[PDB]
Amino acid sequence: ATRFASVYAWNRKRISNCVADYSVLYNSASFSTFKCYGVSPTKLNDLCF
Amino acid sequence: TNVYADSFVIRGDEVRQIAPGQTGKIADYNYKLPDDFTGCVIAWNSNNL
Repeated sequence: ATRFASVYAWNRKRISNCVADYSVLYNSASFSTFKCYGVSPTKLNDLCF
Repeated sequence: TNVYADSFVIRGDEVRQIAPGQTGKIADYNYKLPDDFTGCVIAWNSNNL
């Protein structure tokens, strides 16, 4: 967005009460490493977090 | 028996994605690698041509 914090003072953000998606992650910037531990990226929109 | 070679050229940003059973821009809408399929995949860079 504009600027993020360091790792020792890790930046925390709270998100709820909205719709999330993974296919919308490939428009504003192309990512390099994307690993969802234990969860396949194709099913994330099919579960309700 | 019945060796078939499927040849093409792609960018390195999608080389790791071609695999039998995943999703993606190319793996879903350009070619379909079967899950029970048995074969080999070889990719090599070609800058000179």
